[PDB]
Amino acid sequence: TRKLCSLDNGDCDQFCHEEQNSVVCSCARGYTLADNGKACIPTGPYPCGKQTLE
Amino acid sequence: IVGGQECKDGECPWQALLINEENEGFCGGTILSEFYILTAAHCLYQAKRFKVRVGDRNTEQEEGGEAVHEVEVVIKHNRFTKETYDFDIAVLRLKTPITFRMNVAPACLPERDWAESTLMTQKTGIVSGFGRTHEKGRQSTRLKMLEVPYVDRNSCKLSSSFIITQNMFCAGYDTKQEDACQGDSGGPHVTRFKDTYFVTGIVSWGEGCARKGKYGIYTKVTAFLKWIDRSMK
Ligand SMILES: [Ca+2]
Ligand SMILES: [Ca+2]
Repeated sequence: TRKLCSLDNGDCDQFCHEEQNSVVCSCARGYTLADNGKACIPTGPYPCGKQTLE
Repeated sequence: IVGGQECKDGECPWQALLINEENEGFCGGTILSEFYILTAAHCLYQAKRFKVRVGDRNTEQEEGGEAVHEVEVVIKHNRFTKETYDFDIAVLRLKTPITFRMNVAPACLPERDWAESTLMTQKTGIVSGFGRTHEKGRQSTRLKMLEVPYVDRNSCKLSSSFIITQNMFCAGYDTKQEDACQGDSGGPHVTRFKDTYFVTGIVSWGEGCARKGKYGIYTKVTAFLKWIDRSMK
């Protein structure tokens, strides 16, 4: 019975954690968690993990 | 890389190339930040002294956008063993910082548990390199990428003449003629998630290149995240 981080990464853009019995999302270095607390927004250009092209 | 496709403009920006005194590529690497390149420990025996090239796609010409950097510090894992290939991982601190731009940018480091639960359970990752184009061939002048399925741990110990440690993982194809190869070593294995690429492995070894019933063996990056962190300070 797929829950929290196990269900579609818990809606997180990047790292998900089941903390208590709810999903806590977080982001690699060079990103900040958006206001919704799920999306990861780059704080600079040349964030990690992106092809230099879009 | 054997098979695979060219990295097109902007697609493999985390690739570094280690180059020897003759300015010839002998091993690959992954950009982690403006100062630090990840590679295989076994690559540091393939030349007396070396530099790091980034932003290169075609080693024959000079696109512009390419930069050599000199290494300031080599951190080789304390346990590396030439003989088992276990702990095949090293970090290089550059004397001067990498200037990110088109074709030059870091791959992200994942968190351990998330990486192992989500990234390594995807179907495929992407490995990339200037390495040889067949077992008996010459090194590639174009930078190449190849999508490689994760291989089940068991199968892959079953396939292997040598021990597969918990620091290693298998990826590639049983019979399809696609694989990393000599020269690709130390290079990136990255796994895409939504639209972000995370480092997951380091091209370490294989028995030949693209042999039937054999896979590519990668260093398991998730086993060394804390160590990579320490190394980077
Ligand atoms: Ca070039
Ligand atoms: Ca094979």
